[PDB]
Amino acid sequence: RKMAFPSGKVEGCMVQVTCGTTTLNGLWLDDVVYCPRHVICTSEDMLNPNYEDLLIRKSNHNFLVQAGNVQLRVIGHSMQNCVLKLKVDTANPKTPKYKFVRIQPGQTFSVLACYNGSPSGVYQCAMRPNFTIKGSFLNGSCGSVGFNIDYDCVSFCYMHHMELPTGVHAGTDLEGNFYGPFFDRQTAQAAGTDTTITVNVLAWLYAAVINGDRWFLNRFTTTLNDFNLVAMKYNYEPLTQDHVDILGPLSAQTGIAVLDMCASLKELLQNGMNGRTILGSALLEDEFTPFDVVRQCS
Amino acid sequence: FRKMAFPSGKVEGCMVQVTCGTTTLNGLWLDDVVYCPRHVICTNYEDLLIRKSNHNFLVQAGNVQLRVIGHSMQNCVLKLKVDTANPKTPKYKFVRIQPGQTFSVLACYNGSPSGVYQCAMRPNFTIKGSFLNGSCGSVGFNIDYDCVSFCYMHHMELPTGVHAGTDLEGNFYGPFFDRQTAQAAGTDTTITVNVLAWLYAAVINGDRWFLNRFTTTLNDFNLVAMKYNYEPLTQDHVDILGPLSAQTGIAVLDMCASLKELLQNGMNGRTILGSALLEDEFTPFDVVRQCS
Ligand SMILES: COc1cccc2[nH]c(C(=O)N[C@@H](CC(C)C)C(=O)N[C@@H](C[C@@H]3CCNC3=O)C(=O)COP(=O)(O)O)cc12
Ligand SMILES: COc1cccc2[nH]c(C(=O)N[C@@H](CC(C)C)C(=O)N[C@@H](C[C@@H]3CCNC3=O)C(=O)COP(=O)(O)O)cc12
Repeated sequence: RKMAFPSGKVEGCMVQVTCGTTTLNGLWLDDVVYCPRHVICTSEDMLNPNYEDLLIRKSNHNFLVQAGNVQLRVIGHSMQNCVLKLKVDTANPKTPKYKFVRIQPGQTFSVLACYNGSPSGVYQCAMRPNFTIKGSFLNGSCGSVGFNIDYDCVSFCYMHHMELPTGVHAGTDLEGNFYGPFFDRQTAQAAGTDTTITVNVLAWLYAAVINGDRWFLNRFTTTLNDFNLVAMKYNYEPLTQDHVDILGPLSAQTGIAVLDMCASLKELLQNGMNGRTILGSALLEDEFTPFDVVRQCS
Repeated sequence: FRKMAFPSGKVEGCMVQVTCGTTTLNGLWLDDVVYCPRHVICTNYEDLLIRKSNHNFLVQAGNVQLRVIGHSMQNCVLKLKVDTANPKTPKYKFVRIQPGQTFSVLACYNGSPSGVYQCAMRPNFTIKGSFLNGSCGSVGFNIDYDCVSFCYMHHMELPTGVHAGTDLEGNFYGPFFDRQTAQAAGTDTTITVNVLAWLYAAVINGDRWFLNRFTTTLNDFNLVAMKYNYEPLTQDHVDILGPLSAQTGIAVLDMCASLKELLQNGMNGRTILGSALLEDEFTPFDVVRQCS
């Protein structure tokens, strides 16, 4: 299954931020609230906002931060890239142990979809190689965050900003830097051509081997360079050393070398599946990470 | 449009670990009662329970131990009365869901929540979940205006890999029983009303390739549906699909003709919302709640 992390530690951090008639979601950690900076924007200055100039015309008392219907008094404000940081006079007592991290394409995370500071649902997302996610977001969702949880430490990696004309979604890390070549303005922007997440397909093949489905295992190997050149001819991502390293645990568990599995996938790309299934599916799955695979058997 | 689970925080605060002897599983702590699968007492259930004392039960809520001051059994569920009320108890109800309805599962191990995902109660009263050793006592639920409706407590994995469990009154969904015994489910069928709901979701999200100019009657559609092991579509289902048909301007029986064509022709390697298979685990409410 696509399995999200339990969302409770994040739910306790969700607030709403209103500037004018514009309300979006914010993230309340200790005595700072993080939210998309375009909350300060007006309907007439959003085609290309001068955020620096627009923020100079703003004061602490222009910002309405609410935990539910309880107002949190704002005592400071600053901008860091595309996020606004509102210092408030109350430390959130539900603040979990947390980190801010920037994830890489192929990595998965849970999204807590929120409207008016109230969580509405949770689901797993994979960052595509073109730095979009296939999410489920409506108006009012901006400021919803994505996260992973490791040993009760919440690593926030995504804050929601945009829906591209193709219906996929784009956002920033929690330091306000967009994933991919996008901008927080009211314009139609296009992602790069997407590719298949090779390291995740490999993890999926390891998962099939773990469960006894191993017809696709062959008697060949490859170099990583040779595989990377063939992979790109099939719209598959090239592998990095970090991808090879994160496949280590599954490689050891099955006893199938990473480069051996690469040679197995290489056959699958050049010969097709031939009406055979892998884990009961005609299509190769590329949104399970190596960690997701080990977790679903741990 | 994605499979979306309810936020799990209100349930996480209720999960505890229940231990009897060498057996441990998860329990649900609401006010001053912990609910868990009764086979936690096993190494004839009424005979085995009468032989247990309160002190045979260890209940851990995080790192604090709750003292069991009483115990009873309601069908396949054990009810352990504890000396502490759970301050995190949400407003809650116990409900028995209908086949074809969906819920969120909070998979837990050793009293610690691990993952959350959406399941449907299959027509054969199994669920297609993701549960491992130690997942017993994990619960399924829906949330409506901060009220948690608990509908499922997890008990077993069938040889086929699907899952079986009880409502919170301890009564199994399906013809299953809580013994260490291989059990087969009845023949499963596809939840027709949900497939139609999902095709409507695809149209609301700008996918229209499966639509056709044809229409069908309700009975003619049901003849083909039954031939393909789909559940019958009732007029109540047609009524429930009203909002989605109103939103999209596609009559329910028009969408039925689309589904009939899909069933007789196949998808021909094309895709709907990324799936090569017809999806039947979104209810009409699930589609409305998410698309709007
Ligand atoms: C002509 O221009 C366009 C053309 C074609 C495609 C386009 N797409 C966007 C866009 O995405 N614009 C951002 C705002 C900018 C400043 C980043 C936005 O609309 N974000 C939503 C979430 C979105 C809304 C629906 N589904 C989501 O994911 C917020 O949540 C904040 O807006 P709200 O105040 O809540 O309505 C503009 C645009
Ligand atoms: C001959 O026997 C069999 C043959 C063929 C298939 C079979 N299937 C089962 C079964 O499922 N048996 C229940 C216990 C009975 C008494 C209800 C069980 O094992 N439930 C798990 C969750 C399970 C564990 C793996 N995935 C899950 O969903 C608990 O959580 C409690 O067990 P644990 O103490 O946690 O290990 C027995 C059996």
